[PDB]
Amino acid sequence: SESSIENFLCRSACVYMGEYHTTNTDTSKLFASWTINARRMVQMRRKLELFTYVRFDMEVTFVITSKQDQGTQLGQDMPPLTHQIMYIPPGGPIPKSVTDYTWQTSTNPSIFWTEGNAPPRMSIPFISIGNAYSNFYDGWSHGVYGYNTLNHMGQIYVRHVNGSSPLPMTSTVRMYFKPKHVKVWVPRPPRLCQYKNASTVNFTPTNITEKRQSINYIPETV
Amino acid sequence: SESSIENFLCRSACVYMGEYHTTNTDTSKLFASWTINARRMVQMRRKLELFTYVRFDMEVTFVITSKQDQGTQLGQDMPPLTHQIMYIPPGGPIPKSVTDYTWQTSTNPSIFWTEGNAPPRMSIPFISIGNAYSNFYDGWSHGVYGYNTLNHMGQIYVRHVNGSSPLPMTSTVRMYFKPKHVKVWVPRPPRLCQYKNASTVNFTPTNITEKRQSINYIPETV
Amino acid sequence: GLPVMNTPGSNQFLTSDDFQSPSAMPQFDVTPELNIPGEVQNLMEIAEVDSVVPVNNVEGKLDTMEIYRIPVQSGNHQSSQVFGFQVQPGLDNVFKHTLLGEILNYYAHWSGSIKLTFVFCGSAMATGKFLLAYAPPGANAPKSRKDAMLGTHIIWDVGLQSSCVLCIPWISQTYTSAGNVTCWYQTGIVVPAGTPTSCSIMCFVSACNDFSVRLLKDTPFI
Amino acid sequence: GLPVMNTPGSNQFLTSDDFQSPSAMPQFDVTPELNIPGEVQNLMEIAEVDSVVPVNNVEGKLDTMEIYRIPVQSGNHQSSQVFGFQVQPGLDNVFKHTLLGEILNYYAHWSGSIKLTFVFCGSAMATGKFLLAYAPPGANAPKSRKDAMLGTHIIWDVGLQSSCVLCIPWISQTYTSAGNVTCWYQTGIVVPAGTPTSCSIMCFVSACNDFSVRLLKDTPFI
Amino acid sequence: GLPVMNTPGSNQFLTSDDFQSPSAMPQFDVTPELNIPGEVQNLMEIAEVDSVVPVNNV
Repeated sequence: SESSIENFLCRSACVYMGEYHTTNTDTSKLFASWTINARRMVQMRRKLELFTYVRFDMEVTFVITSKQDQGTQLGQDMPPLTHQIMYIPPGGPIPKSVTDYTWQTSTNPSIFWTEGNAPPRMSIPFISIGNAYSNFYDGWSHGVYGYNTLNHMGQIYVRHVNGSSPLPMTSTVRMYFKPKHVKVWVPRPPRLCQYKNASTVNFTPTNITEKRQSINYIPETV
Repeated sequence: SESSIENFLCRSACVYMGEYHTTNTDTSKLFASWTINARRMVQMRRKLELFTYVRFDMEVTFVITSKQDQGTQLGQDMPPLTHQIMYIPPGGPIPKSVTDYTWQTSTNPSIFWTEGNAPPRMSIPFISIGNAYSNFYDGWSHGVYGYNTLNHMGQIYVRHVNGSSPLPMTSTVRMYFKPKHVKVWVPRPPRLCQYKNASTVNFTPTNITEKRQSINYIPETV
Repeated sequence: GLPVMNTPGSNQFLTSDDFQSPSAMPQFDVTPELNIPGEVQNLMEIAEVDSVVPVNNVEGKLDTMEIYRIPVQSGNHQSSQVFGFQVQPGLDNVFKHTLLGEILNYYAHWSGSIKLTFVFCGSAMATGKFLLAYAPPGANAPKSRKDAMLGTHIIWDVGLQSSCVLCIPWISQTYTSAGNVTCWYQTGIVVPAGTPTSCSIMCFVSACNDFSVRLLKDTPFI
Repeated sequence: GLPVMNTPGSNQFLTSDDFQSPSAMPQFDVTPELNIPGEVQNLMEIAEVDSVVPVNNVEGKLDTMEIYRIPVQSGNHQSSQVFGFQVQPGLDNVFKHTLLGEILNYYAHWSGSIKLTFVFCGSAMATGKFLLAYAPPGANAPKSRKDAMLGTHIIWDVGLQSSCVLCIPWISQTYTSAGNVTCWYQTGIVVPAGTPTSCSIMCFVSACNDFSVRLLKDTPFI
Repeated sequence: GLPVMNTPGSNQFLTSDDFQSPSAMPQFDVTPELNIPGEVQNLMEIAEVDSVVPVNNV
């Protein structure tokens, strides 16, 4: 009953930790970004490789902290900061800067939040025109091996909701991920190799198990 | 079921971002102001131009942050700040300064709020002596073309609720807008032109679509 | 009294929430509804209307009415091709800005079936034959009139019918991997004396009853 | 209205909580389920499958197929030992990476009973006898064929049976304090003329119906 | 006990709200009502009375 599929997988984990600033000279360090694939968190990856097709809902909680730079200016009296967290479905537009029009589009679901309150949280349905996600794919996209276009699940963008010419602060986000209502099909043998990259199944040859003294060896009874 | 009218429109967006101070030498930089028309947020504008007459309730949430100026004075121990948010119906008085008597009138609904708490929120009914709002009007006011007097929906004013001779801080407000219980009539073709101003339907002539090589051209099958 | 326990998620502002809200004008009776003709419940009611396709989208004629006319020429040319295109709404420039095309670009995944309609706009004394051929997705475009006859086709005799309707079943999105439609001269156009020389074909596209859309997003047109 | 009292535990994010969550895409109809063969409800369905044991895990043969073959030698050796090991899954290197072993390393406490199966892979003309002996946990390994005969044993005649199955009741975890299994030459292998010399034994391990696991943990393999 | 979840809008003071409030004088019995003539339920009762118009406002 503790070996049920739901108790084995319905558990939370930190999957991404990014940093983003209020003012900078880089314009890519002004927002935080993460493509959502289930092959780049090594926590849940090996537990999912026991199965061939999976189907679940997704629940995401956010933990956000800030600090003021140690550059020059003290004596401030700042109000609490506001943060925007935008989810893009598979097939939506992608921003390029924090001042883009794409932060304001009516079809990207977004969350606004101010510090001191409870941490924010939203839930995602099973978003696939297919009938299950695919942990394994033996074939081509149309041409990249192993990758198909049915495992698109979206992206996450975070920025500050300041006005104009803000004060210099730097923020950090932790994204916590959790699957719900999980169903699996076609079990597979476990991975007896260390993972090399986050896209393929490539590996180096490793031994089957560890050695002992002889085929008759049994350690002494205490 | 995702193409229903309610799922297509009942979604939130930031429509205005203003800034206002506790003490200044301008007296118009001491409060924040926004006339509420549905032709100055480009998010919801193009989605509304598919219809001729609309009818909805309105829900508005506010996100407010503050900071202390970097001018001279540090070592402060300030209490949390209070903010006043006043809605004026169509046909109410309008303030001219923050010290005006019109901030205290019994018929403008107002919200008082202090920082650290949950963000404030109020709801508005369908306020029109007509039976629907008008996205399009072919005629005169009585004389401005395209503008009638049945789409008056009100204004929003925000200031600080300090005492006398306050400390210098500057605040920022984000207004989030969301329509509810939406009903539409008489569909229209979409807008194949970039919007020029926020009052008229003026434009420049653009091409119907994009070109290709010939009338027989089909790209190669992969 | 009544012991109570705050759960996490308290005092956050989530952009997609659906809570009750306090009304700012409770002593207000709204105007009653009026039965205006033309009420819309669903965006599929807009997509299921015919609209004219700009098939002749070649260089030079993109801002004239000549973009909508397919140029049937006179003489004896009884094996040549009249037109051809892939059936890919939302992506291909031919179908991109129609009434069905503009609705499909608010969604990230869609699938259904399409109705095409062809109309011969010549004089009443012209007669001749055309061949309308359909290749499924995956198959190549035909290169002659003979191998188009060996597929799925229909022979359209404009002396007996002014219009011919065509339903296409398997439509979705993700160098095409899509179906296509081509038209071939079977005979050529025969006229009497004292008639105009050239003739034209127009094309209308619409959506059949079953059409599904998912994952509302931002539109990539403004 | 409705007086309410916050209990401690409010506005915390607990990683193991099970609360409702706001959905970010409510206007979205998910793809219906498909009846894929091979659905899994429980991880005991993976542990109750036979898998091949790498018994010959000695130095030199850890990356060849020779690790799986027990080396039966020819001649007259009718008192020597063929093999021996302790029955300790999850800990011992023999059973560590099987299908039952990999599942047991996700749990901290487990207990059940094990089924072993031995298969003689020789030619059809070979005959002989073996003795398979089991000592309970606490008892020492036997040192001769005679004192192995005085315990719990079984005499396996490979000229009449190609396989022999063995169930072991008392299995758990915490210089062994575990049971063990050994195999002894009763007779020796007798062949006719024109046969191969050596022969091999293979071994399969699985779990019986009653098997319990508790306290899900991290796996110590990656 | 009784798991509970705070929604946004908590601990704000909204000027138009209609909540219960704690009374500061619970051990107090108010004076009973007296039937005074001329009770008003509605401001239309004031508008539906004749009043004299200042027409000669030159």
